[PDB]
Amino acid sequence: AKMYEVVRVGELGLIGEIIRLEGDKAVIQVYEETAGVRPGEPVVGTGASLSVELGPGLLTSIYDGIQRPLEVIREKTGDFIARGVTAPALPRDKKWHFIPKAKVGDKVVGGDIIGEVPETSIIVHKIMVPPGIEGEIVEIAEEGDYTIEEVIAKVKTPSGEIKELKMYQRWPVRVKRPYKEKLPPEVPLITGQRVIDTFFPQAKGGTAAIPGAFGSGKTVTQHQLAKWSDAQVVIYIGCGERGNEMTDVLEEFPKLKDPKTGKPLMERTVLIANTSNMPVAAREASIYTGITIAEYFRDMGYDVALMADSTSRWAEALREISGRGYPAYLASKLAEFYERAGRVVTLGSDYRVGSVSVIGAVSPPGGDFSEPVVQNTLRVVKVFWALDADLARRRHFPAINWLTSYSLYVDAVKDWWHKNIDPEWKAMRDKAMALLQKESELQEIVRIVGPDALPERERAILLVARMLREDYLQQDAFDEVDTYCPPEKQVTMMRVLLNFYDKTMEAINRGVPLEEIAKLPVREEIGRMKFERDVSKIRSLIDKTNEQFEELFKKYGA
Repeated sequence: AKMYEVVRVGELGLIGEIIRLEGDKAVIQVYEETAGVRPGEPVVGTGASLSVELGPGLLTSIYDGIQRPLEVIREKTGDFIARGVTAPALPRDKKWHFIPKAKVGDKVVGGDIIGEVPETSIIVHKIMVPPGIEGEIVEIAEEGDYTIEEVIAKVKTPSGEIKELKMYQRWPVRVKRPYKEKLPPEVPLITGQRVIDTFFPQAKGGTAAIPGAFGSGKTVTQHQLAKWSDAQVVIYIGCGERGNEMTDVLEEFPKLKDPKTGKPLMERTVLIANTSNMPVAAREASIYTGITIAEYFRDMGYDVALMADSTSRWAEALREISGRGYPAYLASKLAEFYERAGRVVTLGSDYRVGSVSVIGAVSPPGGDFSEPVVQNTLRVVKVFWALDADLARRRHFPAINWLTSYSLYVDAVKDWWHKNIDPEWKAMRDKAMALLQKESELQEIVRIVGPDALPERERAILLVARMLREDYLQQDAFDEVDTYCPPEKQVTMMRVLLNFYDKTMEAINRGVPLEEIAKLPVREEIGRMKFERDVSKIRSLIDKTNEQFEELFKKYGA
């Protein structure tokens, strides 16, 4: 009997005589397991690999799990149903402006950039020698307009073999794109969101997760990350977790502006879509397709952000087996996916660095986690931003719980902050975090015994922790200034707050009543500094704080 592990649509897991797992569209099957063409049930093998096309055409595109383009059908009750159609990944009709960057006689290796194509108004697409090709450029195209199938260069290998190069290349999605070296985490992916960059930093090339649960301001946070992180290119996977998602992706996504250029965000984005309507095999393949495309852009020397929010549609690619699916293996590959994240010295003759940072949504079963998509080789994820519904209901925005979130990149990125931005960055965050932890402990004790017997010193810690939460952790994504917080602004707002802490504890020491400090006028300016775009005006709050505390030391014995 045929196990019909999929409905006859767009891909299936084929298990052969002696070799397990391959895939097709019609009945002709591209294969991971090498095979000997013509097993049981009329199945004929092919060239080989499940692969993607990489060249001009990727940007602004929407694909399914195996890089076949759109085709949509109209309304319903979800109202936009989409499916992957057998057509070409990169348009064969369009003319691209090719600019040569190499010349006849140049020696080249894989990764070398031999030309450039302005693909969109945002991104210059770098044309690269495919991995494993090297030798002498014996022929190269003149500046001009060409379709993707046109040969733009010829390379003679050391054998004398002549290789024909196009503006695009193919790569098997299940094989990591090669590079020279994976560099240790070091440079932060700057999100411009205070709580993240300060307390739970992402490294360029790092791995982060958020809860996939709707609400808590997830789509706001995902939108903020996609548009503000200092990655040049975004690869987004999902689009199918709710009924209306595809609808919003077709109507609204072309409207979104890259705030850094004023141009459409789609002009540095590639979308991969996973839906209930699509074959279970394509959705399994989707993450590999996405990360291969991400790697391909890092190879050019770009920082890229691979963002996935498709847990339920991806996870429901769960399937029946009989024979042996695979116990200590179902999370071993998810590991190999996350393992493909990294900042690397890329292939090429020039020293060149690119990265893929991964931000993935994680949804166990519903609310509380157990074992589903949670805690196998968990330490594969180094950052967790714990979007928290309770915080959302208290209207604390970005609803990131600062007690259950973590980052293992704090020490990895501190040196970049110390030498480029502020020598005290790490000392200041640790100090602020200790205050938040103390506040939490105090709030729990108070819950029990009441707030009435609180000494001044503890009331002061509570006052300043509250200022940290309101003036620093809370950030307004909808505000034209506070939508992004530059690194220099982040450290300056922190110094203002921590200097206010220092002066508060000092004042209390010299017998200044806390009610006097709570009403210090500068406090309300500290409450609004996130809205101030001029960082020098924010810095001037340090002296203004100092001065006002002086007038307090005067109104008292000091």
